[PDB]
Amino acid sequence: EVQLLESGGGLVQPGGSLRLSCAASGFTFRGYSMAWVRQAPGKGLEWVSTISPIGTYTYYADSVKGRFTISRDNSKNTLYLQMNSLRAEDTAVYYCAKGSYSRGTPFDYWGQGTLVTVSS
Amino acid sequence: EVQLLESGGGLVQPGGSLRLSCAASGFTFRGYSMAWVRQAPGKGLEWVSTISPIGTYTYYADSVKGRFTISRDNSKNTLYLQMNSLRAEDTAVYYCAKGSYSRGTPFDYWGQGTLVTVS
Amino acid sequence: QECAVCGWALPHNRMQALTSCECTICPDCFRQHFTIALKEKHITDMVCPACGRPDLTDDTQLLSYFSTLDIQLRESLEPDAYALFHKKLTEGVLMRDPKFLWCAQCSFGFIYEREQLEATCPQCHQTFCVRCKRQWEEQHRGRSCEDFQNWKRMNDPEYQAQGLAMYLQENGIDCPKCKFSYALARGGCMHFHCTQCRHQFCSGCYNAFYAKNKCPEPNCRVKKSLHGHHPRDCLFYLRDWTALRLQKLLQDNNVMFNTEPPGCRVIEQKEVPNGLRDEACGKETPAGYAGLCQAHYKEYLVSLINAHSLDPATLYEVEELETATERYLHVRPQPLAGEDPPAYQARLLQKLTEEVPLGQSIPRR
Ligand SMILES: */C(=C\C(=O)OCC(=O)NC)CNC(=O)c1cc2c([nH]c1=O)CCCC2
Ligand SMILES: [Cl-]
Ligand SMILES: [Cl-]
Ligand SMILES: [Zn+2]
Ligand SMILES: [Zn+2]
Ligand SMILES: [Zn+2]
Ligand SMILES: [Zn+2]
Ligand SMILES: [Zn+2]
Ligand SMILES: [Zn+2]
Ligand SMILES: [Zn+2]
Ligand SMILES: [Zn+2]
Repeated sequence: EVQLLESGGGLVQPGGSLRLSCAASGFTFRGYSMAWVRQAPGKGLEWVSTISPIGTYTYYADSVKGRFTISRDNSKNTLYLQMNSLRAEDTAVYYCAKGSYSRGTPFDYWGQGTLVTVSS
Repeated sequence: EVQLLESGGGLVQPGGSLRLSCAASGFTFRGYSMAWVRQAPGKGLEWVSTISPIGTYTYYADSVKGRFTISRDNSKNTLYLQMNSLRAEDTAVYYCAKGSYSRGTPFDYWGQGTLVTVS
Repeated sequence: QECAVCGWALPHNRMQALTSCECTICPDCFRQHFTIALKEKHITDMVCPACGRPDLTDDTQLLSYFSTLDIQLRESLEPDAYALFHKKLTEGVLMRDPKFLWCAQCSFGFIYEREQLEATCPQCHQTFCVRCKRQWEEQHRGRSCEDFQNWKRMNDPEYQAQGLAMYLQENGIDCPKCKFSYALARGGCMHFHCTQCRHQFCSGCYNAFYAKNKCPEPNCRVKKSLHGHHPRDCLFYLRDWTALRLQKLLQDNNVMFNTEPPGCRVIEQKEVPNGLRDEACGKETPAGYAGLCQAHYKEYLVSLINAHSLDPATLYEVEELETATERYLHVRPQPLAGEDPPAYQARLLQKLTEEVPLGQSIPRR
């Protein structure tokens, strides 16, 4: 069954950098897109970024374009999120998510979540 | 900024009735399609229904069409899901979702969810 | 009537109608045939098992066929079988991942490998621009997405009915220490509190609202009080001007301003039990104030003043210039020998504008 484990969260100073990783298991990694979503205080889930099965296409929410880089290493079943120029509004739980092609479900599973806080 | 607050979930017997609400703020509600999705215990996320920006068109998953009715009130920035004749497979966390015009996803925001149990 | 492969007599809605050749295939013969093609054959062998109508030795229709066949392959195949179909399509046809599009209108996802900039969703059959994903119309032809997006937002009646309230809401308030942008009007209250970092600052000039005995400004006479320091062109001061004098500064520099619409519909964020409720201003909208209340109409005039960096000191009388000299230069002015009132005025004005700049952090435009 699908298993996802995020890693890398922590306390970040404003404008600092952070790199999240996500180890995946329980499905053929290279067969699906992967996505990052995040939960800000008091909210639900905000889509952050999506990467295509072999990294051809990378997509980003407007508020993170030019600051975040999504990437994947299919030989290790691992997803990465490189986060630069972090601001207070980037404070959130960051979730790894297994993509899907089904209608209305860009992802069908998401992981435990790693917490990132940006000091003020 | 964007926020979606679900309410209306709870315990209900089979064949019962339940109406969920999703209060929206932080964006021009009338200019986006909205949706309901759900995650049954231990299962993967499942799409339930989508409604057009002004409500002209509705779409439904096969297992719920005719039993569930999606609707919206742009005057109140609220999205509704009228669930009739509940079954045991309907127990799940239900999420409202905002339609997205960004490349790479059909939705860009989900609520924190509301739990539904059908005993 | 019956399946074209095995003959099994099923109703039409119990089989799979291949959208290309119009053949009715049972769900089992459909699945087994296409997977064994993935298993031990090649992807050019993914033609209807009964007919053979898709010509796979032909790069004319190859991509539009796999785009439509992908839909029925997803619904009928297993997860591992559907993965080989994307792997082989990537490694044998495209040399890359396929372009997957999400219909914003009905949430359906599909492969779109055509050259056109508009795409028809196979589910809801509506067409949308591939880049901006908005609904496609003839106006978008030959126009950039921004041009199109600005054109629709400009002529949507609900947006236009809001009037100047949208311009006030759109000019954001950015917290100078945490960088969160709130996008609210100011009204008459300058003292802003930020929810994320608790910073207290003036929304007109972004200067700090210092707590008791915290202000470090020299010669400050209210150090034991909560207070901020504002430049002379900050709304904190210009809100005390009449609308007439604010308009005179705009007229002296040929800056246009509305006085009729192009209570007060400006949206404010009132705090309710657990949450913020967007309650409209709703105060009196006098004639000549462009449909806004007085405080919001003055805010609109000042942001025009600030956007153009107009100096209110150009209209100061002598006593105003003297106040400004003590406030910002910390010296009590005094006339010199031979000066008449205009000469005294001209000297104080020149020294003030040379030594004290306009608002250095005021949001302009
Ligand atoms: C002063 C607000 C005030 O005095 O309320 C009554 C009024 O406007 N006139 C009678 C200025 N402060 C704000 O407008 C303000 C608004 C927000 C936040 N912080 C503020 O200081 C944080 C949450 C977003 C709204
Ligand atoms: Cl919006
Ligand atoms: Cl898309
Ligand atoms: Zn058959
Ligand atoms: Zn055929
Ligand atoms: Zn569609
Ligand atoms: Zn466009
Ligand atoms: Zn702040
Ligand atoms: Zn100020
Ligand atoms: Zn002071
Ligand atoms: Zn007002």
